[PDB]
Order: sequence, then structure tokens, then C-alpha cells
Amino acid sequence: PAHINDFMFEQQRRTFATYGYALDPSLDNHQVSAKYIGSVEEAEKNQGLTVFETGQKKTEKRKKFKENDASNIDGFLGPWAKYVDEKSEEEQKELDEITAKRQKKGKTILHVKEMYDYQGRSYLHIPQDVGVNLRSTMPPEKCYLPKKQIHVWSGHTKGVSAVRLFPLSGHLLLSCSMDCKIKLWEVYGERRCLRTFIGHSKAVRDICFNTAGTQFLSAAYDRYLKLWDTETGQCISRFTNRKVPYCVKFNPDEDKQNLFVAGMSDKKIVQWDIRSGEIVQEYDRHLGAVNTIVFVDENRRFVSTSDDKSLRVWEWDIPVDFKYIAEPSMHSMPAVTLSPNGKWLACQSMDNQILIFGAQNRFRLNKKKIFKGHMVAGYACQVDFSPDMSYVISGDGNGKLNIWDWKTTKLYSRFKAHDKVCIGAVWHPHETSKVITCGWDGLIKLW
Amino acid sequence: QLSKQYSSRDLPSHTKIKYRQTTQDAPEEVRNRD
Amino acid sequence: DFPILCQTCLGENPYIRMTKEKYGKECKICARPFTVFRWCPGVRMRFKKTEVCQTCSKLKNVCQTCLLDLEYGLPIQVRDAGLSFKDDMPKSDVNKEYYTQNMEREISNSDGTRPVGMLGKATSTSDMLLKLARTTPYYKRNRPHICSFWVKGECKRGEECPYRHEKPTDPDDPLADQNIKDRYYGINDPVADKLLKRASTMPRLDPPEDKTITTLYVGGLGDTITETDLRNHFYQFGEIRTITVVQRQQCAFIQFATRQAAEVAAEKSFNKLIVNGRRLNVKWG
Amino acid sequence: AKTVTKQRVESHFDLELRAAVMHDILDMMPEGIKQNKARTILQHLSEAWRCWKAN
Amino acid sequence: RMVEMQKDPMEPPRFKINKKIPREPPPAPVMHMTVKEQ
Amino acid sequence: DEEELNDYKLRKRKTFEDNIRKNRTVISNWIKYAQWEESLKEIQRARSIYERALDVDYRNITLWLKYAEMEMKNRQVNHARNIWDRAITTLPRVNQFWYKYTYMEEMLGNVAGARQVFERWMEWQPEEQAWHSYINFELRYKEVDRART
RNA sequence: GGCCUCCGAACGGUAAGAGCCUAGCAUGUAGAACUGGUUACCU
RNA sequence: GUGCUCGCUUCGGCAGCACAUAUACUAAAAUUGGAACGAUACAGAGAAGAUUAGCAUGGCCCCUGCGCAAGGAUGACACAUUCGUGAAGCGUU
Ligand SMILES: [Mg+2]
Ligand SMILES: [Mg+2]
Ligand SMILES: [Mg+2]
Ligand SMILES: [Mg+2]
Ligand SMILES: [Zn+2]
Ligand SMILES: [Zn+2]
Ligand SMILES: [Zn+2]
Ligand SMILES: [Zn+2]
Ligand SMILES: [Zn+2]
Repeated sequence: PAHINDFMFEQQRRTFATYGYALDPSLDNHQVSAKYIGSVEEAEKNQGLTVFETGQKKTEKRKKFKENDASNIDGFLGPWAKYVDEKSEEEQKELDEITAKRQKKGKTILHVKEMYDYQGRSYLHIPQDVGVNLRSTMPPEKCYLPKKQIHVWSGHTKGVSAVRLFPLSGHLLLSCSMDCKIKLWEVYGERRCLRTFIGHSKAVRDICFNTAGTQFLSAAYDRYLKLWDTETGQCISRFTNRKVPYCVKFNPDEDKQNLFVAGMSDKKIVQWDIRSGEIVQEYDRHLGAVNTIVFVDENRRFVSTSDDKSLRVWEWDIPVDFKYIAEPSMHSMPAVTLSPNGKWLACQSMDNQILIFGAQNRFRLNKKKIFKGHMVAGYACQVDFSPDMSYVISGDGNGKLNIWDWKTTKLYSRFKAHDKVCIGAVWHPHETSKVITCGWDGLIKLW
Repeated sequence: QLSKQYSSRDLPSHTKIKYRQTTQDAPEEVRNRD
Repeated sequence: DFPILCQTCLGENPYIRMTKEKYGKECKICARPFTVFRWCPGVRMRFKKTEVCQTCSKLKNVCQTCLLDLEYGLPIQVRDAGLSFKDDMPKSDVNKEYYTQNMEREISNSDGTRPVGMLGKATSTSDMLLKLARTTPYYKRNRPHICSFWVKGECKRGEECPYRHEKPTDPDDPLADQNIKDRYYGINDPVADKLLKRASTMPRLDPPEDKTITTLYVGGLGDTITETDLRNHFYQFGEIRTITVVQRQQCAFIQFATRQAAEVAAEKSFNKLIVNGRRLNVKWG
Repeated sequence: AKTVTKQRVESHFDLELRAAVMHDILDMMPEGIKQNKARTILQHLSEAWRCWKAN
Repeated sequence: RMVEMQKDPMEPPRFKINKKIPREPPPAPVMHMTVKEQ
Repeated sequence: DEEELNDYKLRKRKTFEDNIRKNRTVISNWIKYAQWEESLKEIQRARSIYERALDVDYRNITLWLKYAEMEMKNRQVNHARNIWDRAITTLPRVNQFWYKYTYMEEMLGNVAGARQVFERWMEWQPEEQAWHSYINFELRYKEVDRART
């Protein structure tokens, strides 16, 4: 306790607050006290001027305009008089940048300072160096199945929507994030992720590459589709339309790299002229949503699989569909992939099976080949075949890869890799040493 | 941590204490009695 | 009544007006209502107010608002990395409630001024943290928060705006996230980790260039000093072998019975010892 | 602080009878040292009460 | 200078007390059978 | 392992706590829980379990024996020493505690300690057999004068 | 010589739940780094 | 800011003096994580063979209720054969 006269307290508090010097209160500092306790520059100069006591000298008044009559209206300012004196662009920018960054965390960026190396080359342009050869003949050798996982990759805080390699040979690898992001990777187990892409509002649903390999296409739930420069990250073109766009492909044919084929939730499939950006050809025949589109023979035909439990095969750029396959039995075909020989299709039907449909003119599913060691109740997925058609690898909800022997039609191997459900599984087209998977846990793994 | 809840029962009643009086049978008498 | 405080919070003014609410807020840790104190620290300052109840401070020995130790001004993870992790305290829910209750009775029965069991430990110190402890008050800590209209470019209060107009901290820096509970328990505290990385670089203890060598290469002697300063400093350690002296470059070599003692004299000494009001610097060979 | 009431009275009386006997006798009867027939002595109680109800 | 903060008289009970957490001293020393009896 | 083992522990651990909360006492639940954590070598947990059980019923001599035993099995000599002291202090009349306490000290080699314990024990003026055991203790060493005393 | 009551509301019925998915609701916090050092003698 | 110094002394300025003495959970923001008894889905009321009336008991379970009243499914929760080791203590041949 203490019982200090309130008024003196006010005197000392204001004195210090205003000028910085106030006589110190202490009892036993020396057991006798001679000393001030302030910054003291003011104290020597100002001789302990009290706030209540008049200052010895006055300085530097600042004026505020006033009209006090009150006769005038609007006019009148009272003690409400706004100091006449007081009413960066350089900064105006940093703040904005910060805001943008924040938004992104909830505009494109470049990863790495490597840029163009040696002669002047795209990161995409050449691989040559990795053991083996990307140009490489189609069958590397009698194929192998992996045990050991090499790269986590990460980056994504959400499960990768999709994973795809690179036109020609697996030089680069490209991933789709539901955080509205797309990343490129060495694909050789190398740490570096090349250049990040950003520009979608909502999670990116699917992508496809330019057959030549320079352009790149993405489709997202934001109702937009973008064309990208793989060498700069530049959003070259954006394609409109109200419906959300599901799986999108780029015409494979050398003659018509230009045409986009986009499958829509709203039944239709639409061809887009890239140069015009205009609609070329609508396909209305399908009923219900469209899930996936492949090309059974390049240029000439493609197989669309739809929300209605049917397949529609078509010639290119012609609306009518020549062959329609449905059986009351088959539950659905969320993902369909085409063999490297161009001879077989493989659908992951919801019904927990894999169906082989002959690529050859007769699109008749064959009883001989079937796969049912794995469960996807109702998940989209990728099925791939080991080059040389020796093995088939399915990725499933439970998260365990299923490796089957095509020749012998039997689950040869199985892994419980991933702790969350796994989607796309890709066998490196040139190397038999490995496959690449992705799934909700947000990691890309190599087996 | 004392709650602001109340109850009807709790409210004041009979706040005065009836001390015994002298003819009622105050302790003073009792001490003296045989 | 009256909070527990850092000297750094309380203010740089000796005169202070401080207000009190009976049950103002829940404490963000043991989650009880407790007396809360506000005050203005200074001219441009923020009106700080106690963040945690007095008990859980006495428990981990810390300021109420800062949660930095009383003596060291170090986040708790640090001074635990400095002595004793095994204090602990349940994080989990109803335990926390229970252990707090009991420990509140235990504290009630103490002399009152003592952070419970920790103080039995708290005396033995100085390993590192003294050397990483902060020296002077740090006022940049009480500045008002960053005006969030202006940081979008708009703020329409002009100069009046009590907030602060300047660039914020890039959310990239891991030092950003800083939960309260987290800083309290000493989990993955970014600040505390940074200070740990800073601790390591202290040139100090690895020594041992060569086996058995008790030779001490002493730089920065000075020509005021005598040897007798040395001996009457170093007889604490043990049986000296000898001392070599050079005053031309002012370096003094020393030799002890065991290498252990030489390591010691390094430790105790390095960038710490000063006698004759002049720093006595040490090196190996 | 629930208050005895008409709904609860029969239950109350038998509750505090089971307790009356329990405290009294297990503080009165003992030297079983382990547990002495508390469940059992009370079952003898209810048995006897039924028997007297059936005469 | 300590000052007590003024309370708003129409302010309701701020926070919730109901929560319940389970309930001594070291025991004092106590200082206090035939087969047939058993 | 890493996670799979962990889940097992939650199911057991939680179950143990449920059993205790339901019945409160019935210290076979307390003991079984303690034993399980002991087996997993989580003996700090085990200690807390035993202390909690003691809070419920400090007079139960099986409980104390299991507690001290657990400490001894894990070579925690000084914990065991503490515990023994408590047991004899709060339940002095229980001869089982005294016999075990002296035995432990003898095994440890601390003859002086054991003697001290027995001198404490004798203050309670116990039972013929206790005195015999004290005398015999002395007679395992020569110490005839002590015996006679 | 007189003589004229009342008057209405509440629950006790539409399950009890466990789970999954998705607005809603409270906080307006505390805290954000750190420097300066020598070699010389007998066989 | 108002008034006063037979202030300097004109009516401009300046000086002295008196009076007047410390607002504010500062944000018009930014972030941060528990609940809806929604639908859907699965499943589907204690006691004994069944169908049901209920009062209770216990509290790291609540809700409605002004309530020490009463309700919430009784609110839910409550799961006959036949012995021997090992160690220690005590007395004895
Ligand atoms: Mg009912
Ligand atoms: Mg009923
Ligand atoms: Mg009821
Ligand atoms: Mg009930
Ligand atoms: Zn044609
Ligand atoms: Zn036809
Ligand atoms: Zn707290
Ligand atoms: Zn503080
Ligand atoms: Zn502002």
C-alpha cells in the first residue's frame, strides 16, 4: 500500500508522459534520494515544468480553420475544426503483392533459377542424360514390378487430382492440385519441381498435353478451361461455357493439334478451335454426364464414356456415334485407358472390376480377361499396362496398387502403399524400373 | 466461481432470532433452579 | 490483486494507471475466469492486458501477458531446453482441469513466492541461456497492431489512425504462425527453435583439438594484469601443471594436470570471465 | 439436493432401509474381512420381506 | 494506481460454470480369525 | 507397428478407464490396469495408476504389495524404498509389510538399514514371531550380543 | 325486504439414439533473431 | 479558447497573468478453430416368454424448466467329482 496525494500523481504522470522527466519515487534507493528519473534532456532544460504550471516559453502553434457564429449552416465548425495542415504509390504495390500472395495461399510463378542451360533449351526440351534413352523403342524389355519407393514430391497440401507424364517420353511429370495449382517435376526422382502454375479458382479436375509437347491444357470446376505455355507458365487462352468441364483431351493427330475435345457434365462433348476459340462441333447424343474420352485410333475415332452407363464411339468431327455398347449388367466406367499396342481398352467399372474391350474394329468385351482382386466401390481411377503389355496396374480407394499378370490373368502383386485412397497410376513408358502414383494424401510416389 | 442462479426457497425469511425471554425460560433462571 | 509482470511489459514509464476487472476473461490455458489487468505502457502503446491467470504463471514461472520467463525473458521451450523438460503438465482436457485444481491447492499452501517444484530446480542455471538471455527491455513488442485497412491500401482515418502503417510480415516465414497454447507448452515453437539454432553457433565447448593437451592459449591479456590474478582465479580447478607467460603479444599459455580441467576452464571462462575489469580471452594451442 | 416427494417416497424409504441395515450390520456383524454377504444379506432381506408379504 | 473497472449492470453472467471434474490427505495410521469362527 | 500397436493401446487403455469409472473401486480393475501398463514398460503410467488406486483405498494390502513389487521388478530401488516406508507408516500393523521390507534391505545388502527398520518395527511391540525374526536376523551374522540384547 | 359459485394454461406421443456430410459460433489475443583475441629458452 | 493587465500600445502584432488539464476493449479490420437433432444413410425401446406401468440408485453424461416442482423411452448410460508349485517366517526330529 501507499497513500499518495492523487493530484501530485497526476502532476508526475503527465510531466513524464509529455516531457520524459519526472522526479522518481523510491524509498530505499540510497536510503536518501537526490535524483530525477526521466530521460532528463527536458528536465535540465525545462526546470521541472509542471503540466499545470504555465510553461516559461511558448512555441510552434498550428492553426485549424474555424467559423463560430453558427448563423451559417454547414458552414459552422465548432470545436469540430479539422486542423488546416493535416489532410505511398511505391508502397501501393508491396501491399498489393502481399495480398495477392495471401489469396494464392488460400498470377504465375517460376520455380528454380536454372532457366535455359547450355545451348538454349527448354527444361522440357531434352532428357537424353538419364540412364537409358527417352526416344527409346516401344518395348523396353520383359517388364518388372517395383518394391521400394523413391520420391515423396509433396508441395500439394491436398491430394493430387491427377498425374501425367510427357509427350514422347517420360521426361517431365505434371501434377494437378485441388488447391488450384499445377506443378512440373523431373520424373527421374530428382528433387526439383520445375515451374508452378496458378490461375484457377477451384480444384483442377483434369489436364492433357500437346502431342508436340509445348502446349498444355487444364480443366477445372470453375467452368473454365485454360491453354498454357509449358515453357513460361503463360495462360495463353481461356475457354468459356456454363457447364463444368470434365475430362479434356487434345486432338492427337499431327494435322489437327488445334482442336480441343471437352467432355461436359451437361451431356455434350464439344470441339473447340484453338485459334478462333470458337465452338466447332457439338455432340449431343450422350445422355447424362461425360466422364472420359479416349482416342481408339488416332484422328479417326474416340470412345466416350458417359454418366449414363454407355460407351459412344465416333468418327472424328462427325456428330453421330457409330457404335453404342450397353448392357443392363455393367455399373459404370469412370476411367478408361488404351493399351500401348492400340489393341485393348481397360475400364475400371464401379462394379469392382476391370473390363477389357477389344480396340480392334469389333468393340466387343471379351470374357477371357477380367480383373477382380481390388475394390473401388465408386472411385475414379487410372488403369495402366506395363509397356510390353505384361502387367496391369490399378489404383484403388483402399490405397493398395493391384498388379495383375495380363498373360495369366491373376493378381501377381499387391501393395498397401498410401494411407489414403489412391487414384492415378502410371508406368513409365520407357523405363521398366518404375511406376508413378498419386492419391488423396497429396503425395506422388515412385515404385 | 459462484453462480448468479437463485431460487425461491432461498430468499430471506425470519431474519430475526427469537431469543427466549425470562418467563419463557431464559437460561439464567435454569442455572439457578433446583 | 496486482498482476505478475515482465519489466518490459509493465512500461518504460514509472508512473502507471492500471485497471482491474474481477472476472474479466477466461485464461487461455487452464480456461478459468481470473482477474484481468489493463494498463497503457507508453505513448504509442497498445494497452496490454493479462493473458493468463496468475496460477499457471506461477506454475511455469512467467509473465502473465508475455509468457516469458521472469529472469530470462525466454520462451518456455527455451529454458526447458536449458534445464528440465520433466516438469510437464497435462495438455489433455479434463486432466488439465484436474491437475490445475490440485496444483492450485498445492500453491495455496506455499509461502506464495516461488514457482512450486520448478524453483527447487530453477536456481542452477547459466549453462547457455544466460548468454542468450536478453539484456535490455524490448519495446518494439508493445507497438500497435498493423492497420488492416491500410495494408489493403484504403485506410480512411488518415494520420489519426492509431494503428500502425507499414508492411506486415510475409506469411511464408515459419516464425509467423505462433499459437498461444503452443508457445506455452513448448511445442514446435518457431521462436524457441530459432533461439536454439542461435545457441549452437556460440563458439564454445567442442574444443579437443589434440589429446591430453591442457595447454591454454590466452589472447587479450593486457599489460595491467599479473599472473597472480591467473592463479588465484584458476586454483579452483585443481592441480596446475604450470603456466607459460608471454607479454610481448600478451598471450598466456597454461597447463593443468588433466585435460578435463582445461576443458572446464574453457567452459567457465569462454567469453564470460573478466578480471582486472579487462576481458580475458581463451583459445586452444 | 433433490427433495423427497410422493413419487419418490417408497423408493426413498427402501433405499435408506437398505442403507440402514448395510451400515449398521456391516459395521456391526463383521470379521469376514473380505466382503461379508452384503449382496447376500440384502437378498435375505428382500426374501424375508416377500415371505412376510405372502404370510 | 489501481482502479476498479466499472461493471455494466445489465450485463449477463459472462461465462459458464457448470463444468465438472472429479474429486485427500495421506491416511493417518490406524493404530487400532479362528477356523471355527470363519 | 508404429500406428497399429498404438490403436490397440487406446482400446485397452480406454476400456480400463471405463471399468474403473463404472465401479470406482473393485480394485481388481485398478490392478489389472496397472499390470498391463507395467507389461508394456510404461512404468510412469503404472505409478500413477497405483497412486490413484491408493487414493481410493489406502488400506488394501494387496494393492500396496503389487505396487512395491512392480518397482522392485524394474530395479527401481529407491522408489520401492519410499513405498515400503509409506506402507509401514500408514498401516503399521500389517506384518507382511515389515517382513518384506526387511527382506528387501537384506537382499540389497544393507544390514544397517534392515536393523533400523526392525528397531522401528519393535516399537510397536508386535508379536512373538516378529521378535523371533528379528533375533534370527541378527543370528545370520554372528552378532550374538545383539541377539541377547 | 333485499341473498345469483364457476370462467385457463403447460408436459406426460410421435421415438432413444450412433455415424457421415455440409452454413452456422466464439477469438478480436500473446509473441516475431542480433557482433567484434598472442609463443617463446640449455643437451 | 475567453477575459484581464490605466501591459509595450496601437488597434496590427507581441508579452505577462488568471481561468480551462489526459478520451479510448482505439480497428470503419484481419485471421483463428467448437456447434444444426438438417437431410441422407445404417441400425432400431429397460426388466422375464411376450406386451407394457413406473419410482428410484451412481456421476469426467446432459436437455426442457423461475424453480428445493415436474418432465425428457423408467431421459441416456449400468454386461460336480479333485489339487499342487515357488519364496519367506516360526517351532521340532
Ligand atoms: Mg413417458
Ligand atoms: Mg411407458
Ligand atoms: Mg424422470
Ligand atoms: Mg433414469
Ligand atoms: Zn465425311
Ligand atoms: Zn446404325
Ligand atoms: Zn489457465
Ligand atoms: Zn509479458
Ligand atoms: Zn490505418
